[PDB]
Amino acid sequence: HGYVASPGSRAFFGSSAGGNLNTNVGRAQWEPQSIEAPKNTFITGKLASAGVSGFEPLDEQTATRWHKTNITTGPLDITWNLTAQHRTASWDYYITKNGWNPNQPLDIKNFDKIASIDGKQEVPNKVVKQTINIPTDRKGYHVIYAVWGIGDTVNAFYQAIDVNIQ
Repeated sequence: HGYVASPGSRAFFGSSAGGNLNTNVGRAQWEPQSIEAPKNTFITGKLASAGVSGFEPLDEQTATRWHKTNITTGPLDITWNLTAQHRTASWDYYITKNGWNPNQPLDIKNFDKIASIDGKQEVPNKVVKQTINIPTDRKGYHVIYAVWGIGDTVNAFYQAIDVNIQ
């Protein structure tokens, strides 16, 4: 189980692990690590919560709802913190396209896939640091969607991350 700690995920920032900076993240205030759903779950309006009961406040979406970490384009170091280390199948990353609507529910069709990293069925450390390429066209408020695919369960952990791209 785990979450993206850098840039802080939406769930992370709503929890004590992230300083309780985001408000009303439902269950993520107490269990940011538990956004667990089957692989290949990309339900419109349910990306941030992965459809998990009690995490629905994460699916709220306005231009001002969430804290947005400032980043640049180009290589971005992105760090997970794992509360339970599992053998890992994969790490996948997506980012919204310029012009996505920050006042409407999230839809994966409005994202591009930007990285896929093989986990090789290895057991990761509790801190996992990876580098992904933020496309150079991106500017403004965006959502990165990070997906940790577990090697020994049919599930993945899903992490929406709000950023402001300079």
